[PDB]
Parts: sequence; C-alpha cells; structure tokens
Amino acid sequence: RLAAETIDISLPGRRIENGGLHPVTRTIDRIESFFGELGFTVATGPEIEDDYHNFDALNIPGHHPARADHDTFWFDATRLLRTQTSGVQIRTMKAQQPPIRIIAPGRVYRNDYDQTHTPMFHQMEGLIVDTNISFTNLKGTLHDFLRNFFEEDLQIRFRPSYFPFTEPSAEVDVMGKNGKWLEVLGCGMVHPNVLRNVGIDPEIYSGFAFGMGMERLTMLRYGVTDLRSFFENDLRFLKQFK
Amino acid sequence: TRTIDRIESFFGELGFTVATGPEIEDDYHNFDALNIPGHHPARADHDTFWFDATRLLRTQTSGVQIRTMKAQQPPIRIIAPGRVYRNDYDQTHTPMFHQMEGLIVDTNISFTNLKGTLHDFLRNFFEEDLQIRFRPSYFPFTEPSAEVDVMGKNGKWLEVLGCGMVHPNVLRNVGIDPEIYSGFAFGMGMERLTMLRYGVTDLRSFFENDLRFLKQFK
Amino acid sequence: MKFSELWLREWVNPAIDSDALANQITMAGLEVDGVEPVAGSFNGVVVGEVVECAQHPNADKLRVTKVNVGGERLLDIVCGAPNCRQGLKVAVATIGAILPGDFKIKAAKLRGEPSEGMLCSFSELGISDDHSGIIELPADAPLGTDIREYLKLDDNTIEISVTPNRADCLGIIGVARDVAVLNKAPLQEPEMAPVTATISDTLPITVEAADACPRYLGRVVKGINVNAPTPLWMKEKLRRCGIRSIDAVVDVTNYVLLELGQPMHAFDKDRIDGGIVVRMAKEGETVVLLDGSEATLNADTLVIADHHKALGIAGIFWGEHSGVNGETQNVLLECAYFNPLSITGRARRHGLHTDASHRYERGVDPALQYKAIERATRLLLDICGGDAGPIIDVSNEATLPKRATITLRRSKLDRLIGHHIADEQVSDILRRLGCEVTEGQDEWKAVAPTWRFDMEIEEDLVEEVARVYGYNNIPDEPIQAGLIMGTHREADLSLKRVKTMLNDKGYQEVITYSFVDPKVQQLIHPGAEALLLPNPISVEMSAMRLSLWSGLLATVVYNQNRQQNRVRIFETGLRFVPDTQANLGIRQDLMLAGVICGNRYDEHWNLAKETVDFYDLKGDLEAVLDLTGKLGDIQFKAEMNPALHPGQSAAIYLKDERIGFIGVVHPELERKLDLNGRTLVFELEWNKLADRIVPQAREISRFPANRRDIAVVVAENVPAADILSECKKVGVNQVVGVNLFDVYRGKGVAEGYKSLAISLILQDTNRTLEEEEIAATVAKCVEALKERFQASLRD
Repeated sequence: RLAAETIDISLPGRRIENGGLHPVTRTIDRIESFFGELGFTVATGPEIEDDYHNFDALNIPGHHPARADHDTFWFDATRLLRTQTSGVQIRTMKAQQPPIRIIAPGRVYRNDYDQTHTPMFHQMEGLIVDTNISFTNLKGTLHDFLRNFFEEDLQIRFRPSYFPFTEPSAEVDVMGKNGKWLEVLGCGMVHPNVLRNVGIDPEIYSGFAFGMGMERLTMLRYGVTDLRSFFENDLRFLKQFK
Repeated sequence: TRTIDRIESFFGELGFTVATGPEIEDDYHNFDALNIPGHHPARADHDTFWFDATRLLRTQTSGVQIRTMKAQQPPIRIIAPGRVYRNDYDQTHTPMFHQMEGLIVDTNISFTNLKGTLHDFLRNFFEEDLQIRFRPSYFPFTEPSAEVDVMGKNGKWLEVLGCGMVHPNVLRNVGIDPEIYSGFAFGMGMERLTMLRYGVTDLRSFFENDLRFLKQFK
Repeated sequence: MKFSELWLREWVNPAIDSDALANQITMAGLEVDGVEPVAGSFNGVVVGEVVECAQHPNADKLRVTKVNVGGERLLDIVCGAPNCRQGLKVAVATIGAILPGDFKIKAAKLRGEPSEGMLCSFSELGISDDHSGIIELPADAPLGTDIREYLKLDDNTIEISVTPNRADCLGIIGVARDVAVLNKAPLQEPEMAPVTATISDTLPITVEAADACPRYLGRVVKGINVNAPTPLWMKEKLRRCGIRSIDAVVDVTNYVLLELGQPMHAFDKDRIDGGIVVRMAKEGETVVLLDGSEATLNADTLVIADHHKALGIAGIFWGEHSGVNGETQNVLLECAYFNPLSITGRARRHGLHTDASHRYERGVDPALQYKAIERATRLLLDICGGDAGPIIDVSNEATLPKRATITLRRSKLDRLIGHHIADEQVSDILRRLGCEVTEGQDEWKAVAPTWRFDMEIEEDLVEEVARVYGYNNIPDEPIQAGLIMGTHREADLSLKRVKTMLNDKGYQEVITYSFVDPKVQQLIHPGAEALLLPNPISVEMSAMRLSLWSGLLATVVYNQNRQQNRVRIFETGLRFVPDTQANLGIRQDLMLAGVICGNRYDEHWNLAKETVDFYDLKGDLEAVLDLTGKLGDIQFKAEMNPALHPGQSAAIYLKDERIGFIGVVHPELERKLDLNGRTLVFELEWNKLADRIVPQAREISRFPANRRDIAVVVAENVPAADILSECKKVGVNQVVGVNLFDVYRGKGVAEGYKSLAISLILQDTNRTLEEEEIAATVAKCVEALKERFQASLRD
C-alpha cells in the first residue's frame, strides 16, 4: 500500500478563490490606521444636509462665490448632497468639548463630469483641536504622513492657497516625475469664526485641519492613470489589487 | 490570545509598538542586565530552568526590551508579549504563563503619569465596576515600585499587576543618561486577568485545551 | 513569617480594629497572607482547682473526685485524664458553656458516676497540638473569670511575607518601628536594664577573621537547670507563631530571635577544651549534621572553631553533641554578626535552610547585641538558677557596615514623584523614619540608619518618602508625549491577518506546552538530537521542541479520548533546533503549524461522508501562504521526511528554498499514541513568507476570448510538473489561464497512461484572436511538450 497508493503531488488543491478589496477602500483603511496609531478616532454621519450644516457653519456665509463653484446638487432651498465632509466634524465639535481630535472619511458630490472628474470622489477631512499647536506642528505631521504613505522617494513644497473654512491656508503639492509637481492635499489652521459659533473660545484654543483626495492619492501610488476606471468596476482591473 | 490582542490594541492606539525576541537567553540578558546582580536571592526564587551555567529559559520578558534599548537612540517606547517559565506546578500555577512587560522612556514623566495610565487601562479593560489601591512592593529591576491590586467581590482584593520607575543602574549600563532621562515600566499577568474577566476559576484548564471549554470563547 | 496580634500591640497600640490593622500592615510593604484564628468559638470556660484525688471504684479510669471553681456551692466534677494529680489548676467546661466541635457535653453514664462538664485539654477546647493531657496551668491565679480573656485568646495569627528589600522587619521590633511611622503613633520601647555581673572569669575568645565577622559576644551562666519547666506565659507567645518547644533554653533563645531579629542559641562549656577561635576552615574540613549526613566545605565557609576540631557552622547549623544535653551545667551564648556579602550561598550549597541563615544572608541590626544578650540572659536567669559573668567583647571598628551620605535634591524628588511635597514635611518624614537630617538650601543631606540595609542611593530616599506620604494621596495625570507617527510597511504581512484567515476557514487556535516528552519526541524526528533539560518537572516534560508536531498530536489524542471528534487546530510558536554556527548554540525560527483531521463536511444533508485528504489540505493552505504572499513561483516536489508518508507529502519551495512540509503522517506512526482516524499536519517557516508584493497597474483589453480543450496523454509518472506549467511559458502574448476539470483513466485510455483535460482561455493584449493564430499557439505548446516523451491524443 505504501509504495503503491501514491497520488499526483502538484495538482491544484480545492478551495474558493478569495477576492480583494477596492483600492480607495485599501487607501482609506491604510490612512485610517496611520492616523489611528496617533490617537485619532473616526467619525461618521449623513450624506444629505441642510445649509446650516454644509455652508453656513463653515463661515462661507451665503453671498460668497462658493455656492456655484462647489457645483452642488440642490433639492429645494435647504437640502443638498454633501459637498465636503465637514458636517460630520461640526456635529462632533458642537456636542462635546474641547481638547480631542477626529478624522472622517466619506463621499462628496460635485457636478463635474469629464475624463478627469467623476461626480463622486472620496475625501478625508481631518480635524485637531487642543492648546498651543501651530503651522510648525502642521508641517511636522503632514510631512510625516507623506513620508510614510510614500517610501521617501518624493519632495514636497508648502505653497499658499485659499479655502474659506480655514485661514491661514496652505497646499502641500508633492514632486512628480512625469510633469513637475502634482498637488496632493491642502491644509490650514481653523478660522476663529468657525470656532466661535460652535462653543470653543478662540482666545485660548487653536487647531488645524486637512483634506486630501483619496482617488488621486491612489492613482499616484498604484500607477493608475484613468480616473473614470475606478467606478466602472471591472473585475479584470480590480483583481490585481488583491 | 484575545486578551493579548485586546491589550495590544489598547496600547497601540497610544503609539506603543510591539517587540519580540528569543525564548532562550544567557545570564547577561536575563539577570545581569536588570541589576540583580548574581549574589542576590533572585536566582532561586524565580524557579528558573537552567541548562548549564550561561543558558536559561526566559524567566521574565525583558531581554526583548533590553536588546531594543541598547541598539537605537532614545526616546522610544515599546511593549512586549511572550512566554515565561517558572518551576512551579500545582492547581494554581502552570509552569508557563504569558506575561506582558511594558516600557516607556522619555523626558519628564513620573509616578503621577504612571497612575494616570494604569488607572486608565484598568478602567478600559474593565467597564468601571471595580476600585484600585496603589500599594508598595519590590521588584529588583524597577525602584520606586508599586502594585495596583484591583477590588474583587468574592474576597477582598485581587492583585492584578505591578509597576514602577526604571532604576538608574538599568539605564546606565545601556547607553541612556539617567540625569536627564526617566521612565517607568509595568508587567501584568494575562491568565489571571483573563480568568477574572471571563469568570473562569481553574487555571490549569487553560492549557489542557479542551474544545468544549474553548468553543464558548468564539 | 507568622506572628500574633497582642504581642505586636505591646509595642504600638493603634485603636483601629481587629482586622483593619491587617489592612494597614499591607500598605507599608508587607504582603499579609491571611488572618487565621487561634482557637475555637466557645462561650466561656472557667478555671478551677482539684482537691484530694482518689482511685476508680469499679472501672479502669481514675479521677472520681471533685473540683473547686469558686462558687459558693461545691459540685462533684470527675474526669479520666492521665495526669490529673492533686493540686493542678485546670480550666474545665461547665453548664454555661458550649464545647466547639459539635460535641456538647451531656449527663450520660460512662462506666460509673455520670459526668456534668468535663476537663478541656488543648484539642478538647479549640486549639491544636496536645502534649500529654489537661492544661498544666500555673498557680497564683484568681478564679471565676474566663480563659478567653485570661489566656488572651482574642488575638489572631497573621502570616506576613517579607520581601528581601526589607531586612529589618523580620521581628516584632522591626514591624513596630514601621507601623509607628506609617500611622505616626509613638512607639514605646520596653526599657532594658543591665545585668550587674557577680561572678568570676570566662573562657577567652579571639576572632582571626576581621572581614567576615565584625562582632561576636557571649556570656557564661553557671549553675543552670535544664530540667526546669518552660513558663506558660512565654509558651503561649511561642505557640501562635508556629514554634514548638524543645526543653527551655531553645525556647528562650527562639523568643529573643522572634522578638528582636537577633539570632542566638547556645554553647556547652565543658566540651570546648581550648578556647574559641573564629576563622575559615582548611580545604577538606568535615563536620557533622543532624540528619545523619556528614558534609564538608570547600574553603569559604566560616566555621566556629577552637585549637581542636571545629564545632559549628557560621549561623546556619550549630551542632548536635556540642549543644546542651540533659546534664549540661554551664552554658555560653553566640550573639554574632556576619557580613551579608560573606554569608550568601552556604545555605543552599549544602541543602540547608534555617531561620538564622535566613536572617544573616539578608542582614541583621548591627547595633543590637548589648540589648539582645541582656534580654536573653534576663529571661534565662529568671526562669532557671545561676548567675552571669562579665560580657565578652570582640569587635573590629573599621570593618563594620558604614553608611553613606545620601544627598537628595529638589529636582530629582520633583521629577520622580510628580507632586509638590513641602520641605517642612520631607524634613519631618526623614526624621520620623529615623535618619539624621541636615537640611540646606534646595537640598537634603541625610545619612542612613543602622538597621535598614537598603538605603544607599537617592531612589532609596525618594521611595521611602513617597511610601509614607502614601501612594493614593497623589493625584493622577496622563502623560505628555510627542506624536511621532513611526514607520510602517505595505509590502509585508501581520500574524493576526493570517490567523483571522485560519479562523475564516474553520480552524481552532490552541496553545500547547513548549517543552515535550523525549519518548514520543524522538519518534517524530530521529537522527536530529534534542536539547535535553537538567532539573526537569518530570520525565514526561524534559525536552525542548524540535518541531510543533508533539504538543499538537498530544492535544488531538487528548480530545479524541474525551468522546469528541473532528478537531481542527493550529498553533504558532517558535522551535529550537541545535546548531553550531548560531547565536547561543541553537537557532530559533518563528513557526506556523497546524493539524486537520476528522470528517470534512460534518454530516450535512446533501454533502456526502468522505474523510479529508492531501488535496484539501493543500488547497486550504495555498490560500494561507500563497494568496496573501507571492504565488509568483511555488513548486511542489517530493522530498522525504521520516515522520510522514512518502507519496502523500510534499516540500513547498517558493524560489529554491525548503520552506514547508505538508501531508498525512506515517500510517505506522499512528500505531503509537493511538490517533484514531487519518490526521494531517502542515508546518511552515514564518519569516521568509512575511513579505507581500505591492501591486502595479497595467492596460486592460476589451475583446472576448474562447475556450480550447486539449487532452494530453501521459503515462502515470509525472503528476503536474511538466503539464500545467510549460504551457504558460510558450508565448507571452497569447496564453493566459490554464484549468483542469476531468481526469481520464477509464477504459478507453491505455493502462498505465492517463489523459489530463487541459482547458485554456486564449486572448490577445491589443487585438482579438481568430481561428488562424490559435492553431499556432496550440501546436507550439505541443512542440514544446514532446521533450517530455509524450504529445497530444488523437480523438
């Protein structure tokens, strides 16, 4: 029986072919772990919002030219799909107080369709509020996150920009190799009028915030160049990310 | 395993990263580096498993942090899970039980910042049902020492873990200056913690590995 | 250690409670191991006296006479004790009493006149350890009152367990010099009077070891009586602490040891003959021991000697016939100190442990002799006859343990505690501890006391300040850190990910013993020798691992013998292989292992009953290894191992390295251990598969593909090595994918030959594939297949 009942040895064994995640899902969870080992805990919320959550709380305030350039999806007059994931942190800053931070992943919507802009793309808005942090402690964390998401291949340059809910502002804009510089993320310290209509005193407190695009980060990381291919969901494209 | 991973996540969200190493060790890793130093009565009361004269199974998981403190520049902090061995067999002591030795080294931390972290870990591993009392003890590798000793309900107090600040002679034979630096350490027993948490009372039943006992922890 | 309550309360009297004293003793440094009772729970046992004894009328048990408690009436109370002579005041049970042990005394008939409350001995009252009979209580005592208040039964015996940091508090004075400071009650030391020597000279002594015995004393007491009774008032103190009597003098010199921490017993004087000289012994010196063994020393053991053969080991073992017999007339005492660095390992070197060696190794109060020897000789000449001569001094003034100048600064105290304790309180904490305090500006200079052998550095002042300030009188604060992110890596794995996958596939995780049996350890790996183990626990666990297949095949036959089948387990640990070019002599790898056995599908309503095999193990393993890792190149070949079958086993490679071993164990291995049913095992070397690859995108086409069927006829020799693998390497733009769905060894094929159905899905990366270019790439693979002595079939 011993030298007779032998089998074939290298035939493929029986199993079910396991399948992998989505690339923006993997990048969201990777940056979630990267910030979870600093103590940031996530926060979530709804995708539909009135004006007092999305525009009039971030000190826009309504006659500003930020209500057509955001390319919003309106419903009647006090309903819109969420244009930037910040109501999830305003509804957290309002309730409790005042020395803890949070991050938030989620879906935003912008009325733009081309071969370079899907109408939906995931954003990741951080938030941190505690005593005596500044722009030095913004560069020293975003530089660290870029050096850890990449593997120290690329160079950064902090340049100025303008977002209405954070002033003084910035932009981080890592070094590519095909062109000159690709703009990756933007940041800035929280405006005091954002703090004052929430319940935090801006005379003693401070903080910053940052918002990055997950699909441009994932495209630049894993080499993909066609942004519309992320959401047509072909298995022959999605199987290599496993 | 579940308790080791739960406390690993509890300390990983403070920034502590784990560290591992071997289970066999010479004397310079296990006894003569923690400032015992060899004529002390800590070489028979540990109930060690010897091999010849400079080999022993690891009696406390601290060589994994000495071999980290020696190599790289401060200030970094680590924890370490692993297996220890003690020559004691009864219906209350297996010869192997998992220990978890923390370590933290940076400028200007003290006993206040030891109570304010171990109280927090006990309040999070339990669900604020129990009371603590810091009492003094003596471990040779940490002075000034302590013991934390949470409140039971069947008896009076069950001793859960012990801690203390790192002795400066432990720092000085590694490469850190104890005139400017400081730190503390803590070592807890995982099987007594798991027994007190999930209600099990027979310590020898953990390592006979019956499926009818192990299936309820799923 | 164990000691009693009221003896401690002779020194300090904290009006707290009978049990909240034992909660404040464990806030000072002494872990108490329970508070045990001393007696039973009765309600009064009154003591009386007996008069004019008599003999039994008809039975064989005497004591038919009366008692006299002290009541105005006289009641006849009898007994049957073996020692109830006339004039022996004993406690006795009465009608207002209950005897513990659920035997309440009654008035039945026992061989004569009935008894109405019997005599209480030791074990007949609630306490243990009878000696002969009834209580031989001393006279000159008032009657009518209770033994529970008179013999002090309202205390307890606490069992404290001192740590080697504290050498002082192994006695009553050492514990009550600490409770007095931790509660700030004053401590009343019992005043100890001198001895006023009355008689002639003494055998002179001289120490010629000036570095290992800084002091030594003694005294003659001439005219003692060793047949004197032990006093009960000291016997009851020695009783609760677990100390049994010998005659009188060992009791007296155990009492002073327990009370002051100072070790001393006894010398006989007439069996000396030449003086006492204290020195090290020559190489090969041999003395006697009590147990019947005759042991020696090397060169290092200090021995108490003379100008003849020596007679006593240094504070560890005194001597049998050099001690006091029942006719010893004169006695000498040994109040000695020893350097604790000089007397360390001589107890456990010769298999010895004695309460004086337990104290001389840690340390002993060096300013104590002129009180200890005088308390001892007071309790000696107060209970026996005789009188004492002068003291005997030998001492070296420069080799004493000296105390440093432990300077403390405000910065170290603040940076180590965290709190702000006022200088007005710290300069009182050290004075109440008992040091000499010279406080300056922003600083402290304090020298050590004599009795404590653990204060030489600044942490040994900060710890003793905070210990008496209280640990839970300091508030809390979370730490202040800097949020450095710390490095990571994407192209590697974690252990918990693969473990969570094993739980998804249906596997329990166990943890076994990391040192196993050398009997059924060599039956798995012969040839490779083991790492044996001196001083084991038993013969059953006296060998390190050489793989993980010992504890696992112990766990399987544990579970299968408890009427419980189909156990799937795995366990991750690290093994120990002997080598020579390794770090400490053995190289260690982290290993991931496992065991599958039993039924496959667990008796389901359409899934049939088929026990598991190697293809199931390899399929459930390829998902573990080669999905979360490479699957780039992984070859299965046949490499033998003397623990498993030759055919149904493999050797996983992953680019030219032996990385694993899979397959069912040997079918005659299961004749031992009795592992009912066919099992399977799979070991893996961990940190070579601990790096995954980070994926990269590529351009994807759109056009469909077609399914071509090929059935290559091969003899039954090559399994899949040159069938499913060489098809892919021929053409790098046409062939993707290769399957198999049906073997062919029925009746149509020739015997000894087989046909493997090899389906393909042919496609092109930039265009589609039509019927012309398919005939090139199917024929080119067959042109590359004729180097394996076969080709395609004709059907």
